[PDB]
Amino acid sequence: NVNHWTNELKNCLHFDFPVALRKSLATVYYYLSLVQGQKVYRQMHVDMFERLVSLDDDRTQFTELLQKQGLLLDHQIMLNFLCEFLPYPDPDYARYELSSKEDLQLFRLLLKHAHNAKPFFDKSKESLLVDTMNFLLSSLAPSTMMAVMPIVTSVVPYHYHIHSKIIDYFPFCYSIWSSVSANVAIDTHMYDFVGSISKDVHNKILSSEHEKDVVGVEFGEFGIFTDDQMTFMFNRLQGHLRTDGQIHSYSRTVKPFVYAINGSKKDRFFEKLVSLAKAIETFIHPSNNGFWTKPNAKFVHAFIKSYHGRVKYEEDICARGVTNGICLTSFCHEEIVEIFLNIISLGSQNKNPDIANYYISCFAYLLELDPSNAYLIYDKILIDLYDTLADQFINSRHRIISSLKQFTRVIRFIVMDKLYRVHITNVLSMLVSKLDMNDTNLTSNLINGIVSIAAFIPIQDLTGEDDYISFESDTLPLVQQHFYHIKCGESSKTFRVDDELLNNAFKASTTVFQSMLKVYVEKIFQLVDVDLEDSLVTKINQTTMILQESMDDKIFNYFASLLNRNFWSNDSFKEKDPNYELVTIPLAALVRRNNGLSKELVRTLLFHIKEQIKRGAGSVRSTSEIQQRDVKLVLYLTALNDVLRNCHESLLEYSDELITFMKYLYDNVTNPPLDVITSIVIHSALATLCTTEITDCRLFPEDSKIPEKDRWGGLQFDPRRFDKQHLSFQWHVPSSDEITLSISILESLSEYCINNVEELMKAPRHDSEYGDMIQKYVLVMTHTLSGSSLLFDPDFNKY
Amino acid sequence: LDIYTCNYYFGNTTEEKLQNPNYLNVHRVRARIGHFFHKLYVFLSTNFENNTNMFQILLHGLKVWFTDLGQETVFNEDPNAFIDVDFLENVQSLSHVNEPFTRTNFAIRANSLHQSRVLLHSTNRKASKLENLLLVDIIQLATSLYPDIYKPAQGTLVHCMKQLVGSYGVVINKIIPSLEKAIKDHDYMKIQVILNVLLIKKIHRKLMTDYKDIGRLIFLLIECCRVNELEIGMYADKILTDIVIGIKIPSSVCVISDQAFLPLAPPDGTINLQVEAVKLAKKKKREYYLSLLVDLQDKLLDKLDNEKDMGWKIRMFILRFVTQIQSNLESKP
Amino acid sequence: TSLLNERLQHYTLDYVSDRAQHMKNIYDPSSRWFSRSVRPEFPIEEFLPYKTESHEDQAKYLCHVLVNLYIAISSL
Amino acid sequence: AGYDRHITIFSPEGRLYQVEYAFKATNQTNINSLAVRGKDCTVVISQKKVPDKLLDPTTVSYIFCISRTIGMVVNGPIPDARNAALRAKAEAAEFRYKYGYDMPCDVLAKRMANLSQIYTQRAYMRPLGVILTFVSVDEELGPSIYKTDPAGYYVGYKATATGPKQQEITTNLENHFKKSKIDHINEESWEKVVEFAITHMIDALGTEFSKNDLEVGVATKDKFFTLSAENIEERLVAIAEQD
Repeated sequence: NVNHWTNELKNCLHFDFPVALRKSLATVYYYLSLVQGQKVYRQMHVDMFERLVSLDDDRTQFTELLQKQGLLLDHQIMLNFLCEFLPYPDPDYARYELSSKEDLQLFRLLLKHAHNAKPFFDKSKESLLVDTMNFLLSSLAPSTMMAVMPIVTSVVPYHYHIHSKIIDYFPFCYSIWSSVSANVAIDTHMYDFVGSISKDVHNKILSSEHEKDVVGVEFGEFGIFTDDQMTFMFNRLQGHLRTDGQIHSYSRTVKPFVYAINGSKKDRFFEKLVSLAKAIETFIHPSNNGFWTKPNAKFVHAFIKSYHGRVKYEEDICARGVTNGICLTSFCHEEIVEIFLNIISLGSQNKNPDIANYYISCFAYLLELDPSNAYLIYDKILIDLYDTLADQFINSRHRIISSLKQFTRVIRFIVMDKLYRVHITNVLSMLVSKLDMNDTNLTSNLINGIVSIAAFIPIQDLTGEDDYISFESDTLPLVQQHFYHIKCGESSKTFRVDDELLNNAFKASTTVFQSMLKVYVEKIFQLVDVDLEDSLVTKINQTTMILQESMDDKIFNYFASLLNRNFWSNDSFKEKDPNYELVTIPLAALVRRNNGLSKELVRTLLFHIKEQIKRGAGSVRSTSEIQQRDVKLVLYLTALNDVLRNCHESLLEYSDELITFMKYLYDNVTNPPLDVITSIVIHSALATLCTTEITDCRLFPEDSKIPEKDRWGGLQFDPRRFDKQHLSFQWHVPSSDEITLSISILESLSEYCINNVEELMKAPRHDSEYGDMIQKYVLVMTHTLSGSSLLFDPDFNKY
Repeated sequence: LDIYTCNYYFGNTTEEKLQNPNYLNVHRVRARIGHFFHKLYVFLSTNFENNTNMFQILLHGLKVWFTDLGQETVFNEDPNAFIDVDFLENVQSLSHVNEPFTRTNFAIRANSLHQSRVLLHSTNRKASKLENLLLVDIIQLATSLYPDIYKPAQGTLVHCMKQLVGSYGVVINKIIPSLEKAIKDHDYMKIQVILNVLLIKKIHRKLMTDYKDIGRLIFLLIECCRVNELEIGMYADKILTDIVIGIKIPSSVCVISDQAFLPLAPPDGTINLQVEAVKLAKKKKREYYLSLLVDLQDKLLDKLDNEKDMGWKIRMFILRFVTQIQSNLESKP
Repeated sequence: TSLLNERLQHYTLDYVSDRAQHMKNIYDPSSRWFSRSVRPEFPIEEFLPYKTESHEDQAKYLCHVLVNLYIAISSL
Repeated sequence: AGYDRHITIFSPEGRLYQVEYAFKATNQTNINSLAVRGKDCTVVISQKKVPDKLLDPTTVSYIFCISRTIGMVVNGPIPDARNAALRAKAEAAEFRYKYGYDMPCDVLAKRMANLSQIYTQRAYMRPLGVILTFVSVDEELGPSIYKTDPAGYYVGYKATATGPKQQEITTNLENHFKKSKIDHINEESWEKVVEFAITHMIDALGTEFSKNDLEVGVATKDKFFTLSAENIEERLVAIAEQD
């Protein structure tokens, strides 16, 4: 059977194999995809091909290596199929008609497959280019428009010869284009073409083989485009954003403009781009929504993806010696920010939050270019943010939520510039305290900030005991001076500070971590009692677990005795139906990091659970609801589940005290909604012994695995971020000792259940506190089978 | 043999495991739990037929015992105490930038790779005598009359055909016989249930491939086109109509550039006679199927020409001989 | 028998029995077993706390796949 | 749009968002109350919290006298408590006039719960953030304790508690009627039933009370009255000289 193997193959790409065998495999799937005559799972075969020819399988490009390794595929087979979609005379036989999904959907696939196998059409059959156009062209007429154009864009190879190049065929595209008015049914193909072709010429010019038979394609002012060709596409794109809204996926529609820039002859182009930003200016304004606000947004993003796209492909090549003056200069990155800054700032305030997240996400792309301008953006974003935390926007909702998104999509970058980074302790301990219990939304957007700051920062006291320290005296005074400066029109380039004072501010800024976590934990227990739900309950647990991993033992060992402390002495689990998750799980993540903390935490959950049972908890029967006199017992039981699951080998110490407590928990305590809970204890302890998992996630290891203490932006940009001595993960591997207790239990609970149930087979049909008990033992049995699931072998029955 | 490898503790298929006391210890225990679940099922269907809460808890104890073998798939995804790989990726990854990750992320990413290497291990197997006994039970339950029971059992028998081999065969050769029964035992709500079964994604799909049994079945769904009393017959028509839209057969020599299989042609001499042998069996397997449909074609035209008047589901036939006396890839007009 | 070993030779899967030089070979363009042009900056399988299967074993399997896939596609 | 969170209509899961929130308001005062039955009395203890030294304790009361016979204690913002008390003080005067007998505890409750229900079903009016605990020694049923809530619900309790540490107090009482296995407190004089109600609250709250931290209401047959500053100190003095 074909389809099966075609899959086990997919499974095999996960390790490696010889390019000489890809030559083979690719050839199989190119010709396989194009079968006719039976039921075929094409989507699969076109996908094998597309993954076998991947152009970025971990920085490796397999289309290059397959070209170089002698792969050549027949174009007549592909074009011959894509042409059955033409008007076959005698209607009685025409098989394919666009319009009707089932058909258009095949066509869209062949076309995709061709695009994939375009580079393996014989560069050497000189008359393959000309022959193929001279055929499609004669086929072009109003009734074919729809099927011909797309073909061209995905079945004709970008060749370039001495006499007949592919850009030879441009003057004909700007004959159709420029004759109909903006029509997405047409344009989309023109942009796809002159763009994936302009991308080509650029790619080819750099590093590799600057040829393909002709470097006889000159770049200049406007990419491969005439003066009038460029001029036209500009007024057409303006037409789209201001008048006729005719574009789809814009990634494609932007290419031509990006790949027509010439680092040494921009000027004349930037002149054209500026006037296109000044036209478009008003239509982005937050109170001019219309049919256009989508196109302008989906474009200003598609364009700044597809520019940063190019840049990070060239900077990968000037890591190969080859500058090329076609390349994008430090001064393009500058004039790009000049252009799209008011534009991006207006869009981000827009009334639609989706149409805003487009303009807001552009800040991250611009900052990666590390332009000289970088300050202009950090300047806005930080004022907008500090204003918001000073309630200066309280009348306007959007500005508050907006300028918290601006700041989040840019936190990681601020942790770097040695000036801004100072603010980051303040801005965090401010977000934490401003976590609202009434505004579900503001809180989701604050956690966003709080978790991002934690994901790229080590919660660490970085003071060498330097006496001047303190947050005031040394950090606050500077932070206010920077802000005063920034607010009065001045920029941060004009801001002069002593490298001595600014490093006092930075180090003294790392003191507040302690006084701020006492305020985060407080805000968590307040949130245990809110009808926030799901999405946001989870995201909050990520922030509590990320905050933990970015913590040195000094601070963490504090955080621990602060969860421990507040978990017991709290007045915070009243309201009906609580989010226990928000507090039990953050405990488990303490025990992951420090198994030693378990020996005593568990024995306290048990002499507090036995306490609640003994005083009538779970005495009163009910399906459907958890009785509120139980809520306490349920806390301690969820904690015991969540915290055993992460106990691991430290559970070997108090093995016998557990099992005998578990048997106690099932002798006493019957109640269908509590039994779905108590029966999980057995799982969270079998899974923890034999499940093979990670254990260490710290931002920086051991407390000491010194990269030094210039260790902020989490090495996220340093190339040492991944040499093996940094990534020294811990891992729990099940030892012969653990598997052995693992099994002791399996048989001891397995028996306990089967006995107590083989007993109740002296049937009381009434009781109903009987069907409660049989359900109990069958749940304990069940969760005894899971977690303990890693010890079983599918194959055992063969042997 | 083994290409997945996940630190199975008892050694990766070395049968370093077979010579391990700790490993016969373990499965001898899952056997008892299996034989005990049957002990309890027979004890309930006998003493407690009119209970839903009991049978649900047992049907989950089987969704587990049948699946949580190599892996852990129920409970698989509950927020637990590990940071989520998908979350962290959003926070840290810029695009057009190779893995700009902090140490924290690299660590879940790796844990996430181990955990996926575990789930890779195909748990698909041969039915274990006792495993066949419990799959027969899970059917008498998806064949039960209480929606509060038959609906989880059906969902539970689907997670069980993902896990057993040609288990669809076991299921049909139990359905049809006990549907033919529930018809000559009259208006049963057991007919209403059996029809609900036949509409399950995984079954309704394997139906258009069962050439043997779809003979007998269409004639049963027809007898069923009489609301002797219920929503039946409305369901029997949706089902017989769903059927006309599947099935067919492909004779036609895959118009293949013979270069679709050559590049992978082994040196092996004529140890590729095998290929021209398969070509021949997958060619009379086919020709038998093609004949089964013609047999069904003519055996219906019988019930249409000879049955003085059946009424307006006179329609199934016509809606079908048509996608047949005009298919090609054979079809003798 | 060794019928296996001559199929590997045609599928260019007869790997150097020693990992040391195989993992050098796999990234060497002028080698017989060129497989990738770029070394993963984050080679995930090494960070696993156990031994992965033999790179030889990977080959023994990918072969049973290729051979059976060949049969499958040529029978129809 | 997402405006089933602002008025008394149905969320997609049959929930009344505005009522659930209304409940959350009853704690906003941070006073706890409990009520008990005697052989022939009824007692309500509430906390009195006077933070501002500028206040006049005598004017600070969450215990309202609704009729000769009927007492009410509210957990909730003062403004809403009075809106309810005034309406009850008048539904019960009207009841006496129209129908000729004093208004009975459980009927007043059904009538305020019915009211509390309309709020729960009409767009334009909001429920009140109060939980009204009604007590009396009704001439037919004996000692009565009936509680209504913003939801429109009412039911009659052996004893009850309401507010922030509600469940700590509630679970103390439950464990003392599991133990005397009855529906009341077998003591004759109300004084000992007041002492008991203060005792089992000190026990449950883990703090002592002074004559200034408590408000006591009491219902005997033919009267409902409240204890003065001193009438309580006497009750406290007696607790302390046996415990």
